[PDB]
Amino acid sequence: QVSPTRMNLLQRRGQLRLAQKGVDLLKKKRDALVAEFFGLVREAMEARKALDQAAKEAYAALLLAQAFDGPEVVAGAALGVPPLEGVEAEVENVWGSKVPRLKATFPDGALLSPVGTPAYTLEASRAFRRYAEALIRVANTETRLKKIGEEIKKTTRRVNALEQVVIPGIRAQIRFIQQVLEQREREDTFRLKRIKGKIEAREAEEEGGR
Amino acid sequence: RLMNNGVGKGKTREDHKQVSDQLYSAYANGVDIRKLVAIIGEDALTENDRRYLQFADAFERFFINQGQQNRSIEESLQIAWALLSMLPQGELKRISKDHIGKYYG
Repeated sequence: QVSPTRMNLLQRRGQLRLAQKGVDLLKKKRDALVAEFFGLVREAMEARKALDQAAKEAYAALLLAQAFDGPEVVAGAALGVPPLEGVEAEVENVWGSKVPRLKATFPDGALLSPVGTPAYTLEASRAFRRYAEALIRVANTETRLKKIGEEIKKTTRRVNALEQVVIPGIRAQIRFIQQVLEQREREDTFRLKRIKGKIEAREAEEEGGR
Repeated sequence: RLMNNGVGKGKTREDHKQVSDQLYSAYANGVDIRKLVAIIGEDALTENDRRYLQFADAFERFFINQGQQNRSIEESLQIAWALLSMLPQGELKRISKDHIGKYYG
């Protein structure tokens, strides 16, 4: 607690006023994050649908390419392709939070001895590179949407916690301080009536006896 | 304080203190976990959690919200057992299993 004086009553009124402004401030912040969440959700479903269309393209090409030729030719080809490594994730520092966006390295044009005897492996491989394009676009949109959603959840539980805990706690402290200060005021205005009784008794008792 | 002297055999049913004990324990854990769900979302939790959630809602709707009908002590213990009938017998960790046997249906 705090020992109640007239100073701490105004200090707790100031702390209450700051928390009552902070609740509305964080509600405005939550509104801005809602606006940006409904911004990103349609872009995420758009990129998801484009990923679906390129998925239909790449899967039809892969089935037809292993179909007209053998399975063993595309098997040895796929076990021959370099592993396309060095793909990594760099910074998107925003809201003070680095989210990793993804970019690749793509050794693509250096074909494996580009005099190639199968004719549907390379078109399928270009289709799957388009597939990887749309996949990393959906990836670095999806993780950003997840981060903004969890930050909305953080702000919302902080608003509800801060309001429904440390508004009534400070109200309880302020009511306690006002009750005890009024009690001290009542004691002192009893002492004033007692000393006025002493003054009038001193003027009146020694009137007769003198 | 002295509900301990009002309950008992030859005064009421023979399980009244244990039934009120179990109702208070389960409803206190239910309102505890509504306080917990008031922070984090409604998925990162277990199953008997959800069982206590439905128990607390059915409790506040059936046991307390009686309107102004005249419930007895007998019908009130019957409502108590019909509300305790949504918990497994391995979770009523307090009361004696004879009163589990004759009741809980």
